[PDB]
Amino acid sequence: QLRQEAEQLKNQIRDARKACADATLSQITNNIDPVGRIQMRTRRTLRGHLAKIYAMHWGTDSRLLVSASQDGKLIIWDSYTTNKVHAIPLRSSWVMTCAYAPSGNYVACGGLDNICSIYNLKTREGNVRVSRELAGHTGYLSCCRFLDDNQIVTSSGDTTCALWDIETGQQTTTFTGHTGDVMSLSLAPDTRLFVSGACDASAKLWDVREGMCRQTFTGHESDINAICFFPNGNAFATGSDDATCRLFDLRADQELMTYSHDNIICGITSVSFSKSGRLLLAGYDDFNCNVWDALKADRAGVLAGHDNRVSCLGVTDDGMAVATGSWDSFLKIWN
Amino acid sequence: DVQLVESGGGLVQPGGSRKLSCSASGFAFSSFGMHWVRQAPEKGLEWVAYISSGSGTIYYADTVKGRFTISRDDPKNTLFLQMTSLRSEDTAMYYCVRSIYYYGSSPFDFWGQGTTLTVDIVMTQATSSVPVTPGESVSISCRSSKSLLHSNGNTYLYWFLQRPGQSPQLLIYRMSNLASGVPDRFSGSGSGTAFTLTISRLEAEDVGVYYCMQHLEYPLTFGAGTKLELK
Amino acid sequence: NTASIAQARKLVEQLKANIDRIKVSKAAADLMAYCEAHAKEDPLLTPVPASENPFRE
Amino acid sequence: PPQLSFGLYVAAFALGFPLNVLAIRGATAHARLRLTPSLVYALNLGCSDLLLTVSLPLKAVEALASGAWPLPASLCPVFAVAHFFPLYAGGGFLAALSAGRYLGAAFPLGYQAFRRPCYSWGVCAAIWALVLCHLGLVFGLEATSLGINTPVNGSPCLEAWDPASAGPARFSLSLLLFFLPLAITAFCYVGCLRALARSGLTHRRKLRAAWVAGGALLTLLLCVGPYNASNVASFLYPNLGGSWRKLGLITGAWSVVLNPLVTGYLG
Amino acid sequence: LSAEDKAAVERSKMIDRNLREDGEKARRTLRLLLLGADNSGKSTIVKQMRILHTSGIFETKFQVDKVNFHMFDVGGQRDERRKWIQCFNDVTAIIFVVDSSDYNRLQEALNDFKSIWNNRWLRTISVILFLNKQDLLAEKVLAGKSKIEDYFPEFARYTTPEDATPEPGEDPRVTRAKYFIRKEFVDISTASGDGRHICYPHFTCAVDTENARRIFNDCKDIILQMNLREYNLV
Ligand SMILES: Cc1cc(OCCCS(C)(=O)=O)cc(C)c1-c1cccc(COc2ccc3c(c2)OC[C@H]3CC(=O)O)c1
Repeated sequence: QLRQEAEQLKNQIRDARKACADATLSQITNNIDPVGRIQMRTRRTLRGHLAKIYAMHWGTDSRLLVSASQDGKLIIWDSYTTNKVHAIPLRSSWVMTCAYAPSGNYVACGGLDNICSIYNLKTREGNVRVSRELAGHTGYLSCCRFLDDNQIVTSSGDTTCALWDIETGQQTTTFTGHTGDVMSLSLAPDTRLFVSGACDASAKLWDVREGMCRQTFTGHESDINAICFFPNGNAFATGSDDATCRLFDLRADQELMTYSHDNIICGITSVSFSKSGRLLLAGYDDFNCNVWDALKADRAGVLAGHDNRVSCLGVTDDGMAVATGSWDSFLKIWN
Repeated sequence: DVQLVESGGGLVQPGGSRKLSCSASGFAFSSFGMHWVRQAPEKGLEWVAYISSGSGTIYYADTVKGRFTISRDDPKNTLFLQMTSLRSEDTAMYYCVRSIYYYGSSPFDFWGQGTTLTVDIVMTQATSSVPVTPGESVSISCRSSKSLLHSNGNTYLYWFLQRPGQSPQLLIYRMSNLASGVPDRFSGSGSGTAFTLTISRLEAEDVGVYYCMQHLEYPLTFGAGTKLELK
Repeated sequence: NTASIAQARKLVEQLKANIDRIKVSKAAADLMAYCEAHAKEDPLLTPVPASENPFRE
Repeated sequence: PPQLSFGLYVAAFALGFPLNVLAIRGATAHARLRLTPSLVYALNLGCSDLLLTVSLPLKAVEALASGAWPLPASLCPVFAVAHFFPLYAGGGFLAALSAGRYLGAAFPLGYQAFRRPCYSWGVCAAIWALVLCHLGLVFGLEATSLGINTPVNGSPCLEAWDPASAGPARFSLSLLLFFLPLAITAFCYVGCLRALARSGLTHRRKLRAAWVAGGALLTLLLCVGPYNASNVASFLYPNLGGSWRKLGLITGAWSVVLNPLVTGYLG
Repeated sequence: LSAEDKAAVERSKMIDRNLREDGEKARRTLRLLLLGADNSGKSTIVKQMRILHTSGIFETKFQVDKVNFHMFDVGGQRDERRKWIQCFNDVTAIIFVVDSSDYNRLQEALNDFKSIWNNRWLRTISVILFLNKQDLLAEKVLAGKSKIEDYFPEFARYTTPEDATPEPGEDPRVTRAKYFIRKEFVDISTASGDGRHICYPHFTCAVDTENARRIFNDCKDIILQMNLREYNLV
């Protein structure tokens, strides 16, 4: 009767969660004055990519940017002057993710080759060479993030994630429990826990130390494409293909707000917060990004100017700008 | 693996011609700018010529402008210096200097062995020679006619250490950071036109001349040099 | 099958985050307190004059 | 009769003016992305036809005056370039457009690899320069106030030019600016029909593509063609009356309502 | 701009020049995508097979009349494919391969073709359809051991159109079965699309070597369609 008690446990989850909540965040935040209309102006347009872009990542110094594209090149941009610090050719032109190390020393990439390539930017030779080629996944990689410049976290299309040690090159830890493809990651600000969304409308909160799924959140109805912690680390926002974002609290273990509107029908490709977490920026398939109030769930602004599908979005650490990269091979910086 | 070997020096006559060759191995020579730097036997370092990456911008010193020619050869990784109408002031040691320029580069990290050939902004060091005691902290300073701080929050000052019978290295670049391989006991500071470099605890390998360079392509002038004598 | 046993054990362990379940009102209050505590720092809400804007044209 | 000419000119203006603005609107809307060379040519056709349309009121007033020139002579010369420059250049433009279609039909891979909007802009500027020089130089080399010839005991506008000077001068530009583009248009059109005959989506779509591509030839033959035929007949047979030539002006001016909904198709 | 900034700008310009060179070189070639099922013979469509860029996905290169062709096959993925398929939305065409010899899996192939045809990302991508193992189908229909109508009842009530395409004058039942399968596939294809993308059915064997010619001709036709639609001629 293992199956029967499985749905019994899932049923009591409903009772426990209902007993946990008495009201909604809308009533609590109704007293807050609206943020108002926000108009974001484009400052720089980083051009040079000759193919559609899937991923980007800002630097810790809030100036350097890394972009990946189907052209087969990783491009490092000095966002202040729109220069090109580095152009790294790739072994495989199919890449779906990229990462910039917190120390600014290494750059990760991967895609439809089941291998995560790590490049050392700072070398005595003066060029960029493949420092490592982590292999062992049996599916396409969807995202990868540097933990502390010596270990990395990836998620693949074989419905699992992994924590690799760069020096050894082997999977130090393996995280399993997802039914469908894992498509997003988000490291906690303290780099102790991380959430990951899968193609089952399911997000999972994992502990990186013990390597086990601490919590599971549901509530969407389609594939999950993006995820991002709240700046304080006690909550996270999730984007899915059903044209809606959802805010989850780790401790409350429930829905908090649902960001959706009748006008939008297209899926969501990227989700990011602001420095203080007040603004939620989400890239859509409607060729433009939307900016919602986190505590009000209303469309506070629209970022338009892209003439193709928006595929990557990133807010800098300083919070002074947000960079968006779409399938037109153009990175636009807004502030 | 990084090696730069110079050749072509020797005895010449005034009004003659000479060719200097710089062979570089171990790194991507086609992506590094190169410099030819002169050092008189009893005076100190002096900039001569600069060739950019991809054989683009070319810069010559005022003294050797119109007489010295600098050329690059990527397929064989070689730097050529043609010299015509040599004079009595051209006798000195010539060094091949590596360089690379991007946001966070170190454009004077490597220096060649150099060869001996025999026939603006004024950058003044505070002293010329000071005695030091091993184990304690010493300080050096130098000033410039014009403030090196730029509109983009960058001050272009470089510090070089030349031990006797050894090619000078790069210690501190732009005042921003210590070059790779340099022990974290050297410290750079200052502002405007006046800058200082401090050593917390010397050793036996810190004996040598200390030069400070401002970075403007046309002048590219060095400092006088304040050698430290062990005592 | 062992998959069902593992799934049931995972659910049992997930129940035995019941203590971590705080009141939803308290969590929302903490989120608010953070938002109005750090609302001054971020430049996205309040536009910053171009004198100290690194992305000035 | 002056009444007929005035009525047809005012009708041509009243139909072309709303058509051209919608054509420009649609052309810009489609040109908001990817700057297709077809759109590059479409904007030029729209602008040239619009300049003709804004030129029609002056010629209509002139026809009402029945040969007189009520407008002050200072604006007479600028009127000519405002009415005759796009009349010939458009005839060239279609050829280039048709040429593009040929390149898109017989050499698909090469054209796709070698297509770039700046090349279309360059050839577009080249045809501007060619037509401007070839007509402006002959305006001043042969043609008192310039551009106005006055009959004896009669009111004074380019229609009182003596046949001896105006014959070869008009024929030289008529042959180069119309017959030469017409030959290219015909050759590219037959090449396009052959290429469509090689393969296509469906027979109905093959016929639709053939009809759409035929707009260039239809415009170059139906309206501008009679005007240039009158021009060359004047040079060959100077004794011919001016009624045929002037009716050629009506036939050519009908282009602004003829081509925008056929050659343009973006309206 | 100081000296170092000018040098950095020069480095960026050189990087840009290399990028444009690489981009035009890549634009010179032409790309394709291979789809199919197990034991469908999709690995022998082109008689020469290249191990270039051996990874979780197979990559092959060939050339016809001095134009290149990149063909990408996937075998390392799982059953689900709708996630990574969005990567192959700018390919010139999609080569679909169907084993027509067997009849149990024809419905599965038809469902897969329906899914690919109506995919949200492959709306404007044309499909070149290959019906592999035609000789095996001929042998199966000649033997008569496996009745065709056992799976498709509508085959019995279906008559062959008056199109005498087969020059060799093969057995009429072979032609009827081939035309029935092709009719099914083109009915699945034509039901949607409105002319944005069309299918090019073909018949191939395990011994046929004239497969590169068909792919080249279909790619030429597709590029012609793109050029014509660009000029607003469709
Ligand atoms: C060349 C020039 C000079 C010019 O000087 C302004 C006055 C300076 S001042 C007081 O010192 O004299 C002003 C203008 C407008 C022009 C000009 C510029 C461009 C085209 C054309 C006309 O071009 C045609 C118009 C019709 C015809 C032309 C040329 O030849 C044929 C015949 C009719 C036909 O087409 O059959 C004038």
